[PDB]
Amino acid sequence: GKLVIWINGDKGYNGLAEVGKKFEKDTGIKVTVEHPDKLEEKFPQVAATGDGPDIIFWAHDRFGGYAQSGLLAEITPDKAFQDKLYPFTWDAVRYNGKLIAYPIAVEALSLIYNKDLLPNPPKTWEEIPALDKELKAKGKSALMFNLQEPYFTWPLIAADGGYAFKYENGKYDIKDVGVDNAGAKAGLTFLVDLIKNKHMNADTDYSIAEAAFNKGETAMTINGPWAWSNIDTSKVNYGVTVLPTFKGQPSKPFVGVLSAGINAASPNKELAKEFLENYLLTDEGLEAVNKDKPLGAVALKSYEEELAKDPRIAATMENAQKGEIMPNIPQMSAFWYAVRTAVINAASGRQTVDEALKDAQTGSGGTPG
Amino acid sequence: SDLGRKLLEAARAGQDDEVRILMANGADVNAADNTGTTPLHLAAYSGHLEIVEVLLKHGADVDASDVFGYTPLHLAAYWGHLEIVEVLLKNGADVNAMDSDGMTPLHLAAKWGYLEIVEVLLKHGADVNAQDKFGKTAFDISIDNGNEDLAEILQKL
Repeated sequence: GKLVIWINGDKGYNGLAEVGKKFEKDTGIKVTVEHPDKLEEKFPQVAATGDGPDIIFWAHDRFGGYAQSGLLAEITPDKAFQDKLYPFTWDAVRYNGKLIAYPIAVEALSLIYNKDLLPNPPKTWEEIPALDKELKAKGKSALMFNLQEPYFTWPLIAADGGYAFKYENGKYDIKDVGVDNAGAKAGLTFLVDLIKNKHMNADTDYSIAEAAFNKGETAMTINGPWAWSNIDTSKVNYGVTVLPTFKGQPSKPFVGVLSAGINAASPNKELAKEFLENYLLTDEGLEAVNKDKPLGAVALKSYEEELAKDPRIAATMENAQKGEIMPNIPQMSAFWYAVRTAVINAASGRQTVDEALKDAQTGSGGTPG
Repeated sequence: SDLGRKLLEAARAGQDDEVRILMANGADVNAADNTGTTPLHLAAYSGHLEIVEVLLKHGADVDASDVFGYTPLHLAAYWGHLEIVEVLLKNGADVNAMDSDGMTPLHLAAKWGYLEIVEVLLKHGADVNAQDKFGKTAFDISIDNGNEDLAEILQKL
């Protein structure tokens, strides 16, 4: 009769702990909230039977591997509970058509812009070149974001058809990769052309983009809710909105879903289920943790509508809904390496778009075609 | 080297005086970085006429091409810097240089409907019939970008 919980140190574990406080005050179940570093890398080592936390909180992508080796219990929320969450969020916690965790929060990149420099941000990528020339004449830059990680450039590359692994009703076809198709090539070529024409620089990284935007040097950047606090400190008059479209199609950023999984070796699974569905996944539950540390957009429709009053959170949710859920399969690890290399080589002219993506396609475990 | 990067940066930022000091300290006018971008590319792109003149005077290669096949002239036409386009042409710039995709400076000026740059280019012998990788000419580029005006003019094929 004891529930142990593992959650990252950047989350609101104080608020979550406050949640287990009520559970313990209604059932007498001692709830413990810990946040050891490397917990995700440690869980599969400690949870491999013997003993580990009962409930682990982490981005859903890492849960695929856990389920692969049978480390997570299959949860079974009822049709009523399932309706309290946005449908797309259940798709992020599925492994082989089996629910393996509960959706908590949702994150995705958004377009961030300096309202003083740019009243109405561009609704399309195609408009950016013209916008940059207009701004360069006033000593300003149109757009500046981290071009070193495929996580940041994927939204554009995926827009016209690119995708990581094909997702079909609860499962991924691990051999059907979408980095080599006409859509991916169209997106990457548009990105390379921005570099080729000097609208962006291939060496721009996370720190450079961040500093440039917070110093009012660039009109826009692309980043997630984690960067918001620093922008508030810079006092830049900023807005957060939908990402621009490419060829009339929405940019598809990767969606990350903070989730809570149950240890398959946990002796008290009923308790864990009770805690999550009736104490945490509630308007008061989430609000308790959100107060200690903002969660961003939320999977629970109920609390999301309340949080969505903040236009930044509404943008986050709108971009996520148009995005691509990050595949939770083991293959993603090679995907990240392969694609990072392709964009960097394409951006510096070391490889052509075709060449670069052909290598990324096979490096990700897909077939050329 | 040391002065190499400095010169590129100064040329990009239009620091005319910094360029003066750097040249005096032995900086290579034809210093090219990772992507083959020379100080002349950066000054031609940023629109710094005085710096373009200085680099050319010191022997800057007027037709250096970067990894994408761009010469300083490509960047000057695309960015609408007419003065710099003229200076480059007078210093021997190849009016028909082609990038990796087969685009010439005329194609780039066409994308924006830069009439004056188009004229200076034609006068210097720009091949209006030149086709790029997508089998497109300057004319085809004008329609794709909706430059009806320039389009009607390039009608002299």
